[PDB]
Amino acid sequence: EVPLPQLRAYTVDASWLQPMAPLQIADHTWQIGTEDLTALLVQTPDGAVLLDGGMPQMASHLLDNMKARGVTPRDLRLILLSHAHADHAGPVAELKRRTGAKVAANAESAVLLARGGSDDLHFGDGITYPPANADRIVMDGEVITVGGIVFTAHFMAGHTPGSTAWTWTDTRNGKPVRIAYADSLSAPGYQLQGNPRYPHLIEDYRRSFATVRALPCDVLLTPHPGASNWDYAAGARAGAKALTCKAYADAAEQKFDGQLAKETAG
Amino acid sequence: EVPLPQLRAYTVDASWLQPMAPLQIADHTWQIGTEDLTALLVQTPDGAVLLDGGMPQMASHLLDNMKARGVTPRDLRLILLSHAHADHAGPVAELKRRTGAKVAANAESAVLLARGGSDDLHFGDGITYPPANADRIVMDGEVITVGGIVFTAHFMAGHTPGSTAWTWTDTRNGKPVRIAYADSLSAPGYQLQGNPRYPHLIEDYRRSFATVRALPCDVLLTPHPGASNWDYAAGARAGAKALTCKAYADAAEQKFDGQLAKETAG
Amino acid sequence: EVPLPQLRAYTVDASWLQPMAPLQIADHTWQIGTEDLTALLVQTPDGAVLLDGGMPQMASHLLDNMKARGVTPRDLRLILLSHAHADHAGPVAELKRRTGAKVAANAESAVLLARGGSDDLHFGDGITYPPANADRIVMDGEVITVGGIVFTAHFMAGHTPGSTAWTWTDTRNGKPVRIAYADSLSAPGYQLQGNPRYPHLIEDYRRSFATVRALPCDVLLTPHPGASNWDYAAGARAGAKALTCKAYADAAEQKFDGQLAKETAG
Amino acid sequence: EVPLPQLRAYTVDASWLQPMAPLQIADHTWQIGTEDLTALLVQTPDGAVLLDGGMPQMASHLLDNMKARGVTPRDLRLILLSHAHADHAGPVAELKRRTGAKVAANAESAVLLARGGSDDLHFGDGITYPPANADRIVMDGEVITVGGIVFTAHFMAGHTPGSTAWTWTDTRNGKPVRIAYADSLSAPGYQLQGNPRYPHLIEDYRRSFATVRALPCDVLLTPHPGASNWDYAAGARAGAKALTCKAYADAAEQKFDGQLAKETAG
Ligand SMILES: C[C@@H]1[C@H]([C@H](C(=O)O)[C@@H](C)O)N=C(C(=O)O)[C@H]1SC1CN(C2=NCCS2)C1
Ligand SMILES: C[C@@H]1[C@H]([C@H](C(=O)O)[C@@H](C)O)N=C(C(=O)O)[C@H]1SC1CN(C2=NCCS2)C1
Ligand SMILES: C[C@@H]1[C@H]([C@H](C(=O)O)[C@@H](C)O)N=C(C(=O)O)[C@H]1SC1CN(C2=NCCS2)C1
Ligand SMILES: C[C@@H]1[C@H]([C@H](C(=O)O)[C@@H](C)O)N=C(C(=O)O)[C@H]1SC1CN(C2=NCCS2)C1
Ligand SMILES: [Zn+2]
Ligand SMILES: [Zn+2]
Ligand SMILES: [Zn+2]
Ligand SMILES: [Zn+2]
Ligand SMILES: [Zn+2]
Ligand SMILES: [Zn+2]
Ligand SMILES: [Zn+2]
Ligand SMILES: [Zn+2]
Repeated sequence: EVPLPQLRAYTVDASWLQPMAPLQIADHTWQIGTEDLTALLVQTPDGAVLLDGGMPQMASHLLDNMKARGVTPRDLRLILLSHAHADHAGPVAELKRRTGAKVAANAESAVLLARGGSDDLHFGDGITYPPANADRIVMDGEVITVGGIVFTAHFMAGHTPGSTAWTWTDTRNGKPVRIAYADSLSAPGYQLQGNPRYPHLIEDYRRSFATVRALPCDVLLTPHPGASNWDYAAGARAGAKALTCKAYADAAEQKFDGQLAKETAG
Repeated sequence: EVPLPQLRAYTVDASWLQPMAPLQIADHTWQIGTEDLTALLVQTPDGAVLLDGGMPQMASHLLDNMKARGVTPRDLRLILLSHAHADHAGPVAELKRRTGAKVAANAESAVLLARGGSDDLHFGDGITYPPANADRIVMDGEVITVGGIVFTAHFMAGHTPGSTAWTWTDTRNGKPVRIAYADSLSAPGYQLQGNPRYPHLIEDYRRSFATVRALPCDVLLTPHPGASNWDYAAGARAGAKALTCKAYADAAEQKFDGQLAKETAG
Repeated sequence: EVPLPQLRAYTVDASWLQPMAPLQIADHTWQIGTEDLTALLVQTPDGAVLLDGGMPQMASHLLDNMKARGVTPRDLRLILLSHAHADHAGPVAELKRRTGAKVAANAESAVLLARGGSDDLHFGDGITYPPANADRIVMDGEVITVGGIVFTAHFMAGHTPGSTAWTWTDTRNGKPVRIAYADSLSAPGYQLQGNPRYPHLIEDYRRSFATVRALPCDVLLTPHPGASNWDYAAGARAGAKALTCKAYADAAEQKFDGQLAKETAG
Repeated sequence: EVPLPQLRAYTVDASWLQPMAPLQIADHTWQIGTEDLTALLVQTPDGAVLLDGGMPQMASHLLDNMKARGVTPRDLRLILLSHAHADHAGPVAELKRRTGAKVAANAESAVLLARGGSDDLHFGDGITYPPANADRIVMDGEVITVGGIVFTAHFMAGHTPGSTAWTWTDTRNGKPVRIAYADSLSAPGYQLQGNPRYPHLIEDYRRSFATVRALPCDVLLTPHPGASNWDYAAGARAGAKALTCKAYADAAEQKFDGQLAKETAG
């Protein structure tokens, strides 16, 4: 006779958990996560910003890389998120306990973060992480300024209701670089059509493709580097093959249209 | 020499606080609030739904009117909201403590409700009420069903980010009546253009006028009855002069355009 | 070269997950959990109370057993907890989404429940579950009444800060039965002396042994049945060997004193 | 005919709202609130701590006084509280939005703070303020260290369940000064005996008198300065008449015994 199943751990490809040393993207912007998960540190004369943290077990590695960059825990002022799933917001709660960092996020992301990814529209309770509270709620198009770096929120609902692209301007070789950190546009295993928990899912994705296509975007980065053709392990060539925001949006839309057609058939 | 000012109470016109007996709108739908604030009770064989509660001091009156209708505290199953300002969601926290009711709301409304209306985009902390937590988060177009009455959420952001119209079909004289409880479309004292806390405010209002115009709408009701030309004190004629949803949206848009032109001049 | 470790699932002995049919304890009190985790249903003419839910994956089984007892989801009015660890409060969030149930708990338990067991004083983030909010905060000695069954909270901090014994009087063979659901008194792997996160841990445990010893206690039940010598699989003899509250407190204190002496040596 | 009453503002004696310039208590400790409400700034080489903020309208004044002391908003690292009523925790939410400050509090205080003082055990919803979330939960006797100043929490439940005395050691004229910031011990209009929302109220107060009596206490300060015979407007003599912790506890207990005897008679 038969017990209920044991809880299943959220396991991921090893490369998503492979620590790397900081990789510079522009004068004040560094990739400090793992080989296959983005976590961006932006260092300013007035403290540091982190965009995403990756998986829940990455907190100590992130703090190690911050220290290597000259950022102590007090100096971390702000955490921003692409979306509040466990592989991107995983260590946010712990980072808040261990640093000076406060979280800014939109209402949708704040609600999902506050329940630790539980009651997900598509995953249920299958992929959870430690819950965290947001200190500031942002609206679409709102700006946050740290040490003179101006971050702009661009809502791009679909992958989660609260999915956000964050843009800012850094410098490189003397010139401005408009960086776009665009969120995921995948729909992994999602019911797209007639989903009772997300009735306008398709319309939202279509609007989000258009938003991403139009972002100020000299350099695109994504939560999974492979989605934008980054290879964080390739050193001086890590970004050489990166997609434009236009190409990223177009590729995501073509994949999405294929998934819709497969869903209608299946 | 000069102390800081005393806190100012949120005071309103007396008619907003004038209790009235239940006024029937359709076979299962009643106005149970005050003369000038809507609070709608929908009674089903499987429990009751409340849409809005009015001001914070209205909890006991609402419970009195529910009892008069045959609804005990256990029978109240669900509270829905137009928007989470103090004159519409005021008594929600107390109603939850005193009844079986759970709250369903969108993420924006849930966040504002959870802070008791504090840190409002336009009012700051000037108009607060007891905070309450939402038990269910709804997405645009999602349905909630109680005792066979199907309520549909239609997001109409503007007055607050989380403003929602709720629609359902009741019956009257043997025939279906498509009831639309459309939220406020006012912008009282708001900075409309270039508002850093709400950069897309104007676009959202314009989309919301179009949403309201298109609602299924045999009978329109609004949080302030006068906004839809209801007179709750007029008895058998209370709804005689009510606007259509199309006329309500058109009047709100004309007022909004006037306010924009005045803001540009002022 | 070496990736960070994968997340580890919270796995438990199979018997903790082995469904059982409802086992009657007294006229209105039933064990409805698994062979080795207590979840008590108390059925009243005015709805049902659940004390604990067990592991997170037990929600559907609990609802199955409630249905077998004549308790539909609307009829479940109240969830009470021994303490907010994953093997006792695991399915509370899901039960709230799927039933009419509201949670009453003390402040300590509410705070831990709201973070899903994360940032535990002793376990860190190693044993988490879906977070849930409390609808009512109770103080020590406060009573909650459902359908004429009066439940009294007796704080017994130690195993967690918010650990609580719940007592009530049922009937059996015509006579009153004072039931005591006393919380765990274990300290599994805990640093007892000089713990910076719990400086008064030892004093709290000692006071809690005295509280448990003095409870009104014709029948003792515990979150792990074996702690009170219950065998839920033994049918008509399931409770035959149960400890008194006095014996349970004495055995817990002797174990605790042994652990203290081992900690001093180790 | 008769409308429901208007909401009543929480108004206080003018002296509670009378700004004062910073008054030094010891080498790193300053009173920066108003004439009749304590708000203590402790400045360290590693940032500043605030103990209490006073009334909700005091945020800007507090920030003015911090700036005068050389403390910018980024430098404020920690807010601690005596208890979470509106005249002591009033501006905490706003201070969090406007500074780097994180809140540490016990579970009881965190729960009350998170509901903005609503559903108070004795005041109901009559005295509310903007809700705020705690970033760290502290246990009795736990220490928090900022820039080498060690703050110790001493729970003294009664006035609120979460009432806390905070102690630390500063210096003055070359010598250590053990400062005790002991919470209120009043019971204003409280039902003391047989209170269903606080059954152990009397026992808690009695234990709290003993806690206060025993604190390390070269200098006592209290949330209302008059309770410890401080006169913040008396300049160089402001603290001359201050009570010892022993005298404060004794006076509070004598008042409490008188109130008990009056309650029995009334
Ligand atoms: C299932 C993935 C995971 C998931 C989530 O967050 O939804 C978490 C909960 O496991 N993250 C994803 C995302 O898009 O963020 C999805 S798609 C994945 C990334 N892929 C690539 N293929 C080639 C270049 S990268 C496929
Ligand atoms: C200032 C109003 C108030 C406010 C809010 O909620 O914003 C609360 C916080 O005081 N509620 C309003 C709403 O639109 O809901 C606004 S407009 C008011 C209703 N009016 C009518 N004129 C004629 C027919 S009704 C003017
Ligand atoms: C490690 C156990 C577990 C743990 C917790 O809640 O702390 C969760 C997080 O895995 N639950 C326990 C409790 O006391 O509740 C502890 S002790 C366990 C019960 N035991 C018995 N031995 C014989 C008769 S029963 C040993
Ligand atoms: C009613 C007071 C107020 C109240 C609270 O916090 O309970 C808030 C909500 O208005 N604060 C108090 C406290 O003890 O903190 C109580 S007693 C007050 C202070 N008194 C003195 N008399 C002489 C020297 S000071 C009488
Ligand atoms: Zn995702
Ligand atoms: Zn992902
Ligand atoms: Zn409003
Ligand atoms: Zn209004
Ligand atoms: Zn436990
Ligand atoms: Zn256990
Ligand atoms: Zn007080
Ligand atoms: Zn006070």
